Parts: sequence; structure tokens; C-alpha cells
Amino acid sequence: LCPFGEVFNATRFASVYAWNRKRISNCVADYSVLYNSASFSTFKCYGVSPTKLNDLCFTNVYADSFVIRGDEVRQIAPGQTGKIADYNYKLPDDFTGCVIAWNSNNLDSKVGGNYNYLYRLFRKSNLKPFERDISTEIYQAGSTPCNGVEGFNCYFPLQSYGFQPTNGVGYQPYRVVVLSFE
Amino acid sequence: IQMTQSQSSLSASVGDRVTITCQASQDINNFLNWYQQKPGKAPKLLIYDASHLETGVPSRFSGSGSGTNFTFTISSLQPEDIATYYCQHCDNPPYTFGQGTKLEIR
Amino acid sequence: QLVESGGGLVQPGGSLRLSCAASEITVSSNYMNWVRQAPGKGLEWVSVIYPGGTTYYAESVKGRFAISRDNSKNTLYLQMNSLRPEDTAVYYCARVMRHEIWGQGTLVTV
Ligand SMILES: *[C@@H]1O[C@H](CO)[C@@H](O)[C@H](O)[C@H]1NC(C)=O
Repeated sequence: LCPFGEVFNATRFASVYAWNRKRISNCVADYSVLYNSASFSTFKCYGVSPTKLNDLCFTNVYADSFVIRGDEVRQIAPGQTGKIADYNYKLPDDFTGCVIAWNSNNLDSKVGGNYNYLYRLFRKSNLKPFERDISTEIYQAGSTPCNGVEGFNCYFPLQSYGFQPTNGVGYQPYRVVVLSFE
Repeated sequence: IQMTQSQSSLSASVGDRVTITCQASQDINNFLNWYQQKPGKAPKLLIYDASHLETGVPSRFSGSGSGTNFTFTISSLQPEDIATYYCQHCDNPPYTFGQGTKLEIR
Repeated sequence: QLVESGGGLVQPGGSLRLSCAASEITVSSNYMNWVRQAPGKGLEWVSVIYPGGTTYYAESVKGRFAISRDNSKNTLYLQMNSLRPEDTAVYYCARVMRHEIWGQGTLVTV
């Protein structure tokens, strides 16, 4: 049996700037049980039709997870630009996989403001496909040296989403699992 | 998203408290900026994210509101504060400005 | 600080290259905004360029202007192609997303 049940129900989920990935092999996939669940609100499949998934079997599969806002769910797709798909996580233009996204206004809806999930704001160049950078050195905005001191023209290169219990539908948190098939 | 200012001209006396309302269609959670523009100059930012105050402006200026309606409050009016104020949506492109409100002293 | 230049009159259908020169600020590392204003009317948005090179234009003026950056002189350039009579307005060059500083301003008329 596959470990799918573990990634879809784990008690902890990483933020988007340090997204974890898992590799799964030697299991019997059961896309069926997830082919009818109504919990998922955005079950998009790119490259391969979702119905024929069960018949064919592959060698190696990868699963990645993020917690993202309501608006940026559409940005997890090939050939898209924005504040998230270009500096934090980008997909190859020849993507062949699935992007499951569901609502998490119960587990992750902190009371009084969470301020624990952060996304990357400032950088210097775009991101190659499947590129992760956990480093958090101080970013500079001018020729003046910054020597690791926060201040004018010296900004921390992260921002904290503000998830709350009464936010609108467009800003409520969503959890995304992207499956990539080699 | 169509930001709107129902009022267009409010007058008061020196030392009075003046409020300005800016409404937004659909919903913007906490994304709005208050811009001030003097006659014949370049506009300068006053309040970002509708609650945090910028450095340099006196503390007597304040902002509040959320969801659909936001408000800008001046506690003590000053003789040299005649200008035009705008509210701008600044979450994700495009960024649509408002109509603007002109303040008059008497 | 910033500076604009190239303001004046141009015959309908022409083109121009407005220059925004920046000092103390590296143009290759911040979000940049180009905002226009009609004479006596309210502000309107025109363009934004991201640090990574992504660029967004306004919905009503899409496909006629082009913004670019040059690191050798540290400048921002905007090239308008296929103008019209109502295109006349005062444009500006500003920094966004941390510590807004708005430059003095240029005038472009038909
Ligand atoms: C997660 O837990 C719920 C509650 O028992 C269960 O209905 C669901 O099937 C679990 N998800 C998976 C993938 O096993």
C-alpha cells in the first residue's frame, strides 16, 4: 500500500519558501479514492488525462506540499508569472502531473492571527524549475554595504501572510499538493 | 474592483477632527494605501496597509477600517494642510486609484 | 532621489523615450512604477516592472508602451509607440513596496 494517506493528513505543513518533497516508489497507486472525494476544490491535471491514471504505472513519483493564499492557487501552473510562481516555486513548461488544492479553514485557521507562514518577496533573479533556497541573508537595495544590519535599504527578504478566522473566501488559506510523475 | 469616494469636498476649522471614507467593491482584506497630494507638487505616501503609520508624518494622522469601508482621520486640523487625498488598492496588479477628496479650511 | 527628462510636444503618431534617472537607488533591485496624471484630473496607473524582469501594463493602454531598465547608467526608459491625442498627461517614476519616493515629474503633450 502507498503512503498517500500520510502526506494528505499529516499534522504539520511547511511554508512555501522551504517546501518539502517526498519520493514514492514500489506501491500500488489508488487515485480512485481521491478521484471522487468532494473535499478537494481544485483537482487540475496537466499533460495526462486523470481517468487513465490507474491503468498505467510509472517508475518514480514525487509529492510536494505548500500552504498558499486563495488568489495564488491559479499561479501553480506552467507558463504563469507572479509574486509566488517566479520567486518561490516554479513549474517546468512540459509539466505532466496533478495539482490538488483544498480548503483548510479549520486546521490552520489560527485565532487572533497566525503570523507563522511566510513567503519570499525580494530576490535578484528568476527561479529555474524545481529550485529551493532556504537561505535568509539580508538583502541590499543600494551600493552601500549592509554588513548584516537591518535598516534603510536593508530589508528582510520574507513576508508573513496574515491568516485569521474571519477573512474572506479569497484570502482564506489553502493547502496544495502537487504530484509530479517522472 | 472599483474603489470609490462618495464625498468630494469637506471643509472644517483649525483644530477640528475630520474624517474621510473610502469604499471598495468586492473585498480587499487589508490592502489599501492613503496618498496625499499638495497643489503643484509630487504626491507622498502617508499610510500603508491601512493601519501602520509611516515615519515622518505626525502621529495625529490615523487610519482605520477593514473589509469594504476604510476611514482616514485627522485629529487636529492645521492651517497648512490643504491638499487632495486618494485611496489606492495595492494588493496585486492592476492598481486602481480613487477619485480624490479636496480639503478646505475656513 | 530621481529625475525625469524629455518632456515637450510631439506630433500625433510619434514615439518618445522618457528617462527616469535614479541616484542612491539601484534600479536593478527594486519594483518600479510608472504613473500618469491628466491635467487637473485624478491619478491613473500605467506600468510596473518587477526586479526579476516581469512587467505589467494598464488594461486600457496595453500593447503601445514598453518599459525597460539600463544598469550601465542606472536608468529607467519608457518608449511610447502609436500615441493618440488624449495620450497627453504628466507621467512620473516611483519606487513601490518599500519606502515610496516619487520623482518631480515630466510633461508630455501632443
Ligand atoms: C484523513 O483523515 C480523514 C478522517 O479520518 C479520513 O476521512 C481521510 O480518508 C484521511 N485521508 C486519507 C488520504 O487517508
